[PDB]
Amino acid sequence: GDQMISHRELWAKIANSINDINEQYLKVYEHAVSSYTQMYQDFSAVLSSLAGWISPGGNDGNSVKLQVNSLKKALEELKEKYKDKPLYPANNTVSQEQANKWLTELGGTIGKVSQKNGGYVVSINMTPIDNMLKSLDNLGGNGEVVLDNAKYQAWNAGFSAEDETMKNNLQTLVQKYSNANSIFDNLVKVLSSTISSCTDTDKLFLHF
Repeated sequence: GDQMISHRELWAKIANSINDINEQYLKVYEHAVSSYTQMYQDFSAVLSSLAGWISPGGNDGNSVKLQVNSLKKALEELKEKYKDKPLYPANNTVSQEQANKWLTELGGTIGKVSQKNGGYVVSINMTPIDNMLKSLDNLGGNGEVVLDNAKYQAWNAGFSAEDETMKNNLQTLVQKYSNANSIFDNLVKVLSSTISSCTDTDKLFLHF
């Protein structure tokens, strides 16, 4: 907030401030947001398929026929595709201590701390998908099961629940990203006044 250093150092620190945010805030969140988005976008593709996976067989209530295997197969391909996909860092490693930090800063439910090797990373939490598969596994024989209305709805409730858990974390990401912009903005705002005070402060010193 003053060091009575050249305007050269001030304009330099300012420029540096933009680089910091861009890499630690924007990029950091543009990845987590993109990563999660891509995944949920793959899950939404499953939902579209889910519609053609349900049919009647009452007779009738209407008892619902569900292609358990078909849904299980799709669901286990999604978790696979994003099983180890990381949210942070985008393309590097970190200390399990700093990895646990980031996770506790954007919630904790959204991602899961893990180690690849060379360090640690905060990967996507595949719990929602797991609970989904556990629910389907509990359904019964494969790869086609028929459940009365009460049973179907009860299941759909659980299923739908999981969906929203991801739908939520998805929106949250957008938050943690906008927050990064805030902190970065707060930075440049005071950094600027700093440079100027140095300038006016500097001028008095120059003036002295």
